[PDB]
Amino acid sequence: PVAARGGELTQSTHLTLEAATKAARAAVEAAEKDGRHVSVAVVDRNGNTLVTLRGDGAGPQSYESAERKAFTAVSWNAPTSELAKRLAQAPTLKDIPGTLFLAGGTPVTAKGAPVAGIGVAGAPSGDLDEQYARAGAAVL
Amino acid sequence: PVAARGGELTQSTHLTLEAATKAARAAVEAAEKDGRHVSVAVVDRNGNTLVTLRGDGAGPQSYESAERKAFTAVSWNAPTSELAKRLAQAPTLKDIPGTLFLAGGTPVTAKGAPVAGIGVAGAPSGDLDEQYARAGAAVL
Amino acid sequence: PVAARGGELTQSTHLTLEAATKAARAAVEAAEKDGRHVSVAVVDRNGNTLVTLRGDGAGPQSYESAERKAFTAVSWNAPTSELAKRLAQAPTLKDIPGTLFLAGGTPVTAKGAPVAGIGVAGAPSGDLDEQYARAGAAVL
Amino acid sequence: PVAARGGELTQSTHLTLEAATKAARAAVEAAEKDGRHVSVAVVDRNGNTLVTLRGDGAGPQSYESAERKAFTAVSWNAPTSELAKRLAQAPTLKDIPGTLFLAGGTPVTAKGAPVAGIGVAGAPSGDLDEQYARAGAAVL
Amino acid sequence: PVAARGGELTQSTHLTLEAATKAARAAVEAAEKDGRHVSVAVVDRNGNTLVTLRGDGAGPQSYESAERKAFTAVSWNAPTSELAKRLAQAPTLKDIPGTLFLAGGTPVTAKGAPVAGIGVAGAPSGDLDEQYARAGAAVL
Amino acid sequence: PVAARGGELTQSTHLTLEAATKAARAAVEAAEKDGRHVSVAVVDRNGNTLVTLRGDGAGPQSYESAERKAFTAVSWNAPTSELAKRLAQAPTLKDIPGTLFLAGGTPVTAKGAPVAGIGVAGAPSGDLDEQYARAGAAVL
Amino acid sequence: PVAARGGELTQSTHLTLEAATKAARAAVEAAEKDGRHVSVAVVDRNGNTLVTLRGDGAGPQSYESAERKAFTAVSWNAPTSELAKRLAQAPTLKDIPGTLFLAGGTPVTAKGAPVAGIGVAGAPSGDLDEQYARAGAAVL
Amino acid sequence: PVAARGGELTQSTHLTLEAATKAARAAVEAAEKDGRHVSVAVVDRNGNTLVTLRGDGAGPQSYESAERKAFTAVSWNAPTSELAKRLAQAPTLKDIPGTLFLAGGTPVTAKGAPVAGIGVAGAPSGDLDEQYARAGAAVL
Ligand SMILES: [Fe+3]
Ligand SMILES: [Fe+3]
Ligand SMILES: [Fe+3]
Ligand SMILES: [Fe+3]
Ligand SMILES: [Fe+3]
Ligand SMILES: [Fe+3]
Ligand SMILES: [Fe+3]
Ligand SMILES: [Fe+3]
Ligand SMILES: [Fe+3]
Ligand SMILES: [Fe+3]
Repeated sequence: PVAARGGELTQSTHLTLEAATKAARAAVEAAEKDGRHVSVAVVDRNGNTLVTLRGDGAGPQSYESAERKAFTAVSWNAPTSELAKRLAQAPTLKDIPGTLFLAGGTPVTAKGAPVAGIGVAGAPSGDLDEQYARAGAAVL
Repeated sequence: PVAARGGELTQSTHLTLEAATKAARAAVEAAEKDGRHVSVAVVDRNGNTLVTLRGDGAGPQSYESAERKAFTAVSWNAPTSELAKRLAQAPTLKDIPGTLFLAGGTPVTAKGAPVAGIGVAGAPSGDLDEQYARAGAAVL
Repeated sequence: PVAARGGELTQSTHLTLEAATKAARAAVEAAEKDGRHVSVAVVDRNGNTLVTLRGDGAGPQSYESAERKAFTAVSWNAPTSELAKRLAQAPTLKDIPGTLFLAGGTPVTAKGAPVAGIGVAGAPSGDLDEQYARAGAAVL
Repeated sequence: PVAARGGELTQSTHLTLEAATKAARAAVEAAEKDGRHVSVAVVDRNGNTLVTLRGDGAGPQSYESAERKAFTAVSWNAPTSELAKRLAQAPTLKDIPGTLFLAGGTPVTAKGAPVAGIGVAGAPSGDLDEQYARAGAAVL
Repeated sequence: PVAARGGELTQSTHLTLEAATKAARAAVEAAEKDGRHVSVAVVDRNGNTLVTLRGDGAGPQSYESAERKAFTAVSWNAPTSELAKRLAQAPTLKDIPGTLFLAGGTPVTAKGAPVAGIGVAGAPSGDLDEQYARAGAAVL
Repeated sequence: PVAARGGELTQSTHLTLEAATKAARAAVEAAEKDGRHVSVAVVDRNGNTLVTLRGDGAGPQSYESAERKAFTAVSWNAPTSELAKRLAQAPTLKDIPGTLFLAGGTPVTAKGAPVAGIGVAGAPSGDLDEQYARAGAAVL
Repeated sequence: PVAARGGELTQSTHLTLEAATKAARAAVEAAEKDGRHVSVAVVDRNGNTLVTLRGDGAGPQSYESAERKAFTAVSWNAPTSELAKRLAQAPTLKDIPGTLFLAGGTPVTAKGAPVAGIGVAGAPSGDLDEQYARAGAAVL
Repeated sequence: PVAARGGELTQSTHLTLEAATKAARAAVEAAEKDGRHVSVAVVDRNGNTLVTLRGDGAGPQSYESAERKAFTAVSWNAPTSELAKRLAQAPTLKDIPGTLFLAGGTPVTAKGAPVAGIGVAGAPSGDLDEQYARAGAAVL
């Protein structure tokens, strides 16, 4: 390996696995408290899934749904509930690969920049999903 | 967005787009000097493609080949020529998704840790591909 | 293998292959009685296909259509005819991977919880598809 | 929904999300103690991923590698280190979709039957990966 | 091999390769006469592509577009121009895998039953595409 | 629709859904008699899956394995146990998409020509899988 | 190899890698001047990606978005901002594989015929993306 | 559209659709003369399929097999029978995406450079497949 240096290098910021896990677990716990069955994903700004947790009894569609919501939230640094509303004036946003413009994903930032998204799916409504996503973010 | 802080955060190091582009271009130029027609990819340690360049006249198999070689080199922090030899004692390494254990990818490090791979494909041999990959890394 | 125990374990409920097959066959028979040509799928709540049957003369689009309808019905524990109507107020539900919000899938429960979906496709209308799906469920 | 009953129903056994998470976390912790950077997956016998955790600094190939190892271990109820050796007399086992016959996955049972696999990838050898997988299973 | 017999067997009807080729070529020729650049596909009722022809200068999106139109036409035994209009009252028809509800595919029958679809893409409008598809069918 | 006629048409022969189902069920029953847990697929010579049945307790890898074995057997009109042995002198046969050169698939013919393959997976050996596949074919 | 000749041959025109790279780099530079973080792709009329550049800090959805926009622009020889408006009277255009009908892709021609598309994604609006795409084309 | 000029442009050479079709048809005819049932593909050096023809009675694996052989032959400008032999000293060549290192593909050149590959599959041996591929090339 050549070693790069130095004006050739840049840094990015991430949740640690420990922090992403804590947040994911908090979202599951919040759903469980309410008798809901959800899957939860935490996705890095660099578009990698860091944590997934499939709740007991969660619907089989919820796992990928949670992942895509998280990816979508971190991509636009916005809750997916709000992003869904953007489809009114830009309906083809939802044609972008890997996205899901449906309430339940919320971003997490560091220094004003998005670093992760937390996505939840499996509750009876996207708005409830997003409540639990926010509960996961809240522990950070 | 919740803002994370701070023991909850970690940093990683990357080539800038400028540096990845310079390296990719150098690999193409080295092949072109020799009358070779190659594709070149630079892939981050976080497994994202940063740059691709498809050489004039490069075979159609070369584009994905270059990408996979780069990914493989950065995953193991080793030239793919050497990694290919590991298949003698661990033949199922090559079953790992997204990999290509074939000469032509080389890693680039920062602070001793892998940060990118440069992959080249399209020359008459993997060893020549890897020569041009090293020529790209050499400018960093 | 470590053996897990015991507060660490939970149970889920499923149709037996025998029951899923009986239901699938009944849906085909109901379509055949009417001179219709359908494919039928039974999909578990855990999102696995348990049975598929491709009717003689069924259109080539019907096989995957039936599978996706079944998956969709068991995911929301609701007939897909009704789920399709939810798209009026949540249009991006249909962006969830693996789903098909089109009449012809119906859920089957045990103890109040969804355990399988039966999906039918290939009839001249989704409503007819769903008639045959219900005929399959009816034998359980 | 028709409600099924009763000779038409069967039960299966699973790790709870709580147990799968505890095991995954233990595998990560064991790797971290040794200064290793791994991804960990827990996959149910019904072939669904229940938990994934991407270690800080883990190679980008490790995430899918861990998932596939877990799936492979639970499919044959055997450590993937041993399964790899079966390729000597059945070399096309590795052509089965979704599999990875490479040390690092280990099964977990309940009542003598496989219920989950734990897969680890990212250490310098499959044998080390499998050490950490066993450390995760050990807490169950 | 066991040999099946006989109440266990059924027959289906197909275009010969010779006939499918003649039709595809006629569609290309009709487009070429008009200075249009199209791709053409003939897809069997059993959902297999029998012939593809990529016109000189045809857009890169046209090849798969033609295939999907042909598949869609033979699946519903109707021109895709008409099928597109069905989306007004069944908008999720277009979520069925492998389909394209866009003018340019037309069915071919034998004994009243659909046996193939011919699909064309690459002209300035779907209606023109479908003109050339009909020109291909017309030689049968 | 243009109607084709007549030197433009050819016929092919198939198992009826009824026959394919009978055979699949017989293979499952033979495995169940022995306390084995298998998936079974019947695939037409035209490469379409006609029937799948997932046995109670069958490993999650078995479903696709059974499908691919059936496809492979009907493609070469030979048991996959024998086809696997061909890899000695043509090792890249197994690189052909959709194939699985592993004991457990067996062909069924009509008029000397292959019309279907029956594939079984999930038993402790491919040879046992193929025993149950033959038991399914035997009822035809 | 047989050598073809000569009425059997035709020529097509392309951007050189050098030109495609210059254009891609100009689009990135234009975004960077404005403090925007984008990915840029140049896609040939024959539907191959020639260059990709992932901007520092660009969202993870931007890379594929840029590629698809470029492909879409070169397929119809029109800016994707305008193509998006065509969805009003042909809504299923967007069902064509590989496309993205969202502002940010612009075509480049030679002799009146499209030879490449330049696509940009990652800015706060498609219209801004398309500004930077035009800035890349402008250097040619 | 910006119009590019001129040191920014390069040309490539291709078979016309007419020539590719003539060659494909000749390969089918040669197989048919011998009572063989094959699929045939012609793939451009730029990696696009130009023509496919599925022979009456051809195995379902033959269609993709023919396509991949053609792609492989044009990528290395060599018959796939010879390329297969290269696997002895570079066994991971076959891990390159989209390839099939199995006799039956042959290249076609213009001005010494590869412009297309013709691939055939479905005969009882790769060597016979390649005979028919050569018969198709021979008419050019
Ligand atoms: Fe509730
Ligand atoms: Fe040379
Ligand atoms: Fe091998
Ligand atoms: Fe009818
Ligand atoms: Fe829509
Ligand atoms: Fe170490
Ligand atoms: Fe025109
Ligand atoms: Fe046993
Ligand atoms: Fe801004
Ligand atoms: Fe013969």
